[PDB]
Amino acid sequence: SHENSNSATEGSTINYTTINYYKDSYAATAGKQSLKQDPDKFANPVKDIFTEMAAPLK
Amino acid sequence: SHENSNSATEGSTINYTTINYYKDSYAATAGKQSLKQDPDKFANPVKDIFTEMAAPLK
Amino acid sequence: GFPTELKPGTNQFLTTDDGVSAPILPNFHPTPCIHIPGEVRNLLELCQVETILEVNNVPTNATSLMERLRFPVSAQAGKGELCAVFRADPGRDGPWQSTMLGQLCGYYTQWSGSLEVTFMFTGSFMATGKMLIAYTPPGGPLPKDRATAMLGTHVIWDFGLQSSVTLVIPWISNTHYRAHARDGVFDYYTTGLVSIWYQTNYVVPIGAPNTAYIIALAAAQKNFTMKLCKDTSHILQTASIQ
Amino acid sequence: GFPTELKPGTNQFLTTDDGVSAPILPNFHPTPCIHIPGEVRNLLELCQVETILEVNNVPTNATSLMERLRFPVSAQAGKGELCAVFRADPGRDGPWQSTMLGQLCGYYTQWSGSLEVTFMFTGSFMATGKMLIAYTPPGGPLPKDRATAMLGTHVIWDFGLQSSVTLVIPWISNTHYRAHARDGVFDYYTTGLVSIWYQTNYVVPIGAPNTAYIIALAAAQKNFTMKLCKDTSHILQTASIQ
Amino acid sequence: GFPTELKPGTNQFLTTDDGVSAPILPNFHPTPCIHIPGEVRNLLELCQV
Amino acid sequence: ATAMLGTHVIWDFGLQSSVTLVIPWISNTHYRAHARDGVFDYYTTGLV
Amino acid sequence: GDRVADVIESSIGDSVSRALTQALPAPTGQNTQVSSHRLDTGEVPALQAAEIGASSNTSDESMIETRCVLNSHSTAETTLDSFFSRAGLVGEIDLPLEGTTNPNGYANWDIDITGYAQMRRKVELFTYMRFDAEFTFVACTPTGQVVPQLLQYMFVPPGAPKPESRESLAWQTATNPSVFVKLTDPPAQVSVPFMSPASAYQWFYDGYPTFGEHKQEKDLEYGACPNNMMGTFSVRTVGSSKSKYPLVVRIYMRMKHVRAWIPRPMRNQNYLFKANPNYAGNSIKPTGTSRSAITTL
Amino acid sequence: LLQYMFVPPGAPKPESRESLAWQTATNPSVFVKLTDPPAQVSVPFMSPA
Amino acid sequence: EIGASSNTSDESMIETRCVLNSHSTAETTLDSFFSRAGLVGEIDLPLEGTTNPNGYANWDIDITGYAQMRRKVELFTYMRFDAEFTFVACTPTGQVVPQ
Amino acid sequence: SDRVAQLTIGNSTITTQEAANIIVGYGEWPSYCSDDDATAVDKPTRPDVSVNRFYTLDTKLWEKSSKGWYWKFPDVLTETGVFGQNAQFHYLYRSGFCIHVQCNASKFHQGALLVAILPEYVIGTVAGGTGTEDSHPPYKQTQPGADGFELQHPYVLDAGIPISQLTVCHHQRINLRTNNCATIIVPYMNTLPFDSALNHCNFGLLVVPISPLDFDQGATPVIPITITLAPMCSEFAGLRQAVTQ
Ligand SMILES: CCCCCCCCCCCCC/C=C/[C@H](O)[C@H](N)CO
Ligand SMILES: CCCCCCCCCCCCC/C=C/[C@H](O)[C@H](N)CO
Repeated sequence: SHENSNSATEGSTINYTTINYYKDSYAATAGKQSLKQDPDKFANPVKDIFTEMAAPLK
Repeated sequence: SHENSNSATEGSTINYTTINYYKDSYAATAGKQSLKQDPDKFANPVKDIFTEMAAPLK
Repeated sequence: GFPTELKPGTNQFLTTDDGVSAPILPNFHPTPCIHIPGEVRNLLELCQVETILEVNNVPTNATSLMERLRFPVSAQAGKGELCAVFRADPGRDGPWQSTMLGQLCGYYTQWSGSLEVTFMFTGSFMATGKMLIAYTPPGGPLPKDRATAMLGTHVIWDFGLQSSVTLVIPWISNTHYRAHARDGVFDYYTTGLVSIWYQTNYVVPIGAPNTAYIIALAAAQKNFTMKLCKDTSHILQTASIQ
Repeated sequence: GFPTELKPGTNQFLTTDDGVSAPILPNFHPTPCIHIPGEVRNLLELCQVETILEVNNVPTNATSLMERLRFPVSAQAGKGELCAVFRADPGRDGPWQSTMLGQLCGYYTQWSGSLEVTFMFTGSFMATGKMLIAYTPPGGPLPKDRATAMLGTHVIWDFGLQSSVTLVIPWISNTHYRAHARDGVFDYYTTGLVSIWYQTNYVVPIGAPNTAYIIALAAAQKNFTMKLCKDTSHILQTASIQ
Repeated sequence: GFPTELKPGTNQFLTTDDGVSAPILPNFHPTPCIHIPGEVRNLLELCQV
Repeated sequence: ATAMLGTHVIWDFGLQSSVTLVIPWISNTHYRAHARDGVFDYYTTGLV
Repeated sequence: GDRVADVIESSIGDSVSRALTQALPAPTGQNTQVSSHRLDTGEVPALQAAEIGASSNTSDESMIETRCVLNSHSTAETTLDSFFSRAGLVGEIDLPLEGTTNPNGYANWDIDITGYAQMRRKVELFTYMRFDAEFTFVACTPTGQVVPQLLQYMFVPPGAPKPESRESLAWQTATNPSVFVKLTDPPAQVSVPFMSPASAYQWFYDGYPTFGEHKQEKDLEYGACPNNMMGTFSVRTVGSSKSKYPLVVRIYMRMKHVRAWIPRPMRNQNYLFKANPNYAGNSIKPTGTSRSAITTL
Repeated sequence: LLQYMFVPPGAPKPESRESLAWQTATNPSVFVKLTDPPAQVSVPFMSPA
Repeated sequence: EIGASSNTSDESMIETRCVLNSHSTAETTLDSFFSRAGLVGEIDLPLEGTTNPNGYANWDIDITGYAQMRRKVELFTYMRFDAEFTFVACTPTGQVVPQ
Repeated sequence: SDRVAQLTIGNSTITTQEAANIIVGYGEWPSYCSDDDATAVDKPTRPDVSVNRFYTLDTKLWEKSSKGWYWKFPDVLTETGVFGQNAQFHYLYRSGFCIHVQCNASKFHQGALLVAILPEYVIGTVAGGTGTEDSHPPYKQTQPGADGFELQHPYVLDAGIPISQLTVCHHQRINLRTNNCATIIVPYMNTLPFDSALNHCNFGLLVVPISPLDFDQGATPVIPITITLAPMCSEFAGLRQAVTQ
């Protein structure tokens, strides 16, 4: 399908599989997102990472 | 697609990618124009072209 | 004229139907995206942050609404007394309603995986003590003594240099997913109780104050999973906005 | 009978929907095209031509409407005086409204890139002078002295053999695109000011006239870009044509 | 605008028509199945008792 | 709030009980002499 | 080139975002390993410090005696596209016959999704969003009846002259996108791209858009972000004379290709105004519910 | 014109016709008239068991 | 006085920074400017009157009858285009009748 | 090896022996904008060591009946130093931050604090008590300056959002049993690469006492809280005259 590439995702690490019947890519369906998580961003945002086997403050 | 070639573009340097469901090519969609500009036609229409590093009238 | 045939489901408007729709702006390239920090890619990333659990939801008036975050401990007669108790349902009207897990599992019908409740002691440095934090699987009512509540899953917690313990509530369930429990027939999805008993006492020397406080912080594990997105239950709205 | 299902968006008429429609004339070959000079392929080609900027939009009556293209200079007391000032918004009611950039960015909502304002001196040959043409990024109000207005982006312009200078207005912006500014909340998209101060004076010998004139010509750069095509704002129409 | 033509049998509701219908819950994975004994695969298995 | 703008060191009390404010050699000359009242205030080092 | 040593060995101009995290693929939940009894010294996985700010990293195996479970619960439901792609009511436009609200057969609606409390509470979970849309306009009489009436929707971008009346010359839509529908058909459905000058929308913008001495008259411009004022939605009964059917238009927006940044707490109080986080001063209601004591249920 | 609404177990039921639970921000709803073919959805296996 | 415009780059006037510009110019082309349907004519068919009382009306083909479409197409002198006409018929009160 | 730390940046140094850890905001360090994200065409100035240094703002008084305070950033640094004189002359502005809140007590005092970073903390008022008037906060409450502002209803954070979910953003706790300082490194969080530094405040710092203070008669009765913060990777673009607001 030869179309324009101007959706609100372009330039990301997530690869879609959508259907589209027009020339512009913001009219396409939502599709199947890739399942990539990152718990280390909001839950463990510390500089030195400590092991769970050790007490942190010694 | 075997059809007639009688659109209002034929014989140009712009190559389209359109869809069409009839035998004549003026009923097709607008499509994706090629992006070719020419600023030297309306902005610098002079015979001898001068460099921007040099004053023109010396 | 291609042969076709309209089957039912025609001229309906399903609010959740994913399909191609008609774009209004042709050959339109949007504003390019820049690197903004804090990009979520899932809503299981907001489950694993600890938030304050309103265990002491006794006070009502607006001048003392800040007191509903911590519960007091003090010196007892040394009989193994009871400090606080609360249910472990994150889809019920109670202490779990004011977390990031109680508002993001208000938008879902079923949930799975292990909860965890991280406590924190905010007393003096020269004051120590031990607490028994027992978790009761369902069927068992409110225990009348610490000797009865010891039989469940419990964790003995000593105060000292480190001032936080983590009682992970295990996923003791017959079903793969459980829904939100409430009164009536929906007591089948009850998770249990969490009770806090004085193990020994709260010992304090001369000069340090009598009453200390504990702050409870609840989170989720790495095997937490939600399903069947719904509308939120524990909120209302007055009529005639503006 | 092929199985199908009509989804919503059916039996609508979108004015911008690109699609195949039914042709009325079969096997029709049109008139062949010949080489006509002046073929545009973009509307960014009409942005880069200079057009007269109505800086002196003081007069009103029809007998003096030709005076709104140039602004006068003369001999001062030599105190660093002010000649003219105007805003640098090409989507506002002002001097930029009568350019090729003010009518082709009336048909768009947002614009980007650098502007440039090319002046031209139409005085005598034996008369020289110097002007300071300062550009003020937004936030800064109208300056009260040339010592205050020197702190922005400015260009000192001497008169002589060459009689045109080009103050390119840099794209100093926080956003990638900016919209058309007007009064109220939309002052957030303001571009700034351009002021013209007497650097030294306007010196003239015996026999040559006192008052000269400067013509301002505005254009666009090679990084100009517009977006979000709209209806034009700075025009009206009376009712009952014919 | 693709050329088409509605043939009869249109806007009917046949109770036994097998066809694709519109799903209401997107990206929904159901509860996984476990080994429950006594799985029928035909109704000729209840004839022979 | 005025004295914070120079070179400063915030010092907490605890187990270790000594901090070291090294005064940097902020000077226009290679060597400086001994300052006193009058014209010889040119060789002043500053304040702590 | 460079000859000084405090620049050639410096770090001025570090442009790349030095990230401490690295996103790993996680299609299902995490399994559980077999753990036995452990009675050792020094190695404690149950004692942490909440003063650090990070959360608990206690596995289930390091606290109880576990069993091996091959977990196969999919996490494809809690993603952003499977949470926001559900169309909710964002606005309602009235067109009565004899009244004072809109008695001239047209009504202008400014584009904001913060008019109804059920959609507003979901999108204000985050601070920055970046989405497309699929609008849907369901038109009916106030008694639900469908009448044979023709209607014109018009999207007015910010700047274009609004129509003063029904017979005005701005309705000729030479460049504005317009939708012509009747009422005896399926409802209209368009697709709106990401139309912002910024790189993302923002529902909370702390600050003023103008400069100058902010006094008591100019205080209402606080929090009005002009990267979100997307224009004006306009409707009319397509004709010259007075119509005879009352109309009600309802707007349903669903987001697709959603990216969200910087989460924040969700609101617990009642909403009071549009684009204004005011609340009731006397009626501060707590989040949970109250009981008699803490020792009993 | 009619609106069907699927209320999952837990969500607040509408008290009346003008109630603010009909705004269906996350509930799947079907909007049909009566002058069309009847609505048809596809419900998955929605059980915890 | 030469007649050509300014060729002054931004780098030759101020001290610039390296910017990898990625703003697309696919919006200002001719197909993305004129492919928006505007009202070019209106035909009246009344019952009792003097304009068209015989149930028919003849309209000469010209797109210069309404001021909003006319100002766009008169930006150029010569044009060469196809068209997609669209005829929306209704009562003067907007009602749709079986006619 | 973990209790003690030192922060050296510019010509300033903070040494503390009862620290917990140095949190990093969203796993991203502050940096300079790349050529892809950049919008302007003028070269941005960047003073290296003259603005990336600690500014000790003000001393608060944590009494028994305290409620909380909030400081809007970067409003607090428009009158202090070369940073306060560059943000008055320049138009565009881009910087991370590094916030460090000291609060000390003995081993006989008890209490806790919540140090939070809330991006785009929009102040809302009480709408006249009953919720009828469309009131708006004044200029002396929205941008308070370097002196902060006392919270009137800290349970709803004076913005409608509850306090119990505040820890989804950046939070460290000053618990007077184990630690005495809370250090947060915040990157640049905005939808635009640059921003004006006179109207838009990026994030708001919130210091609220969760667990109250307590002591017996004989200890010293005043416990001060001091905020100390340092911009990091500051950049400015676009010169004009000095305007104050
Ligand atoms: C016929 C055209 C249909 C109208 C299409 C409108 C497109 C506008 C884009 C909608 C995206 C939501 C806009 C969000 C802004 C919020 O209201 C503000 N941040 C708060 O007032
Ligand atoms: C059922 C057939 C529908 C009618 C189709 C009409 C085809 C005519 C082609 C339209 C192209 C525009 C004609 C432009 C001419 C301008 O009015 C004149 N130059 C000025 O009067």
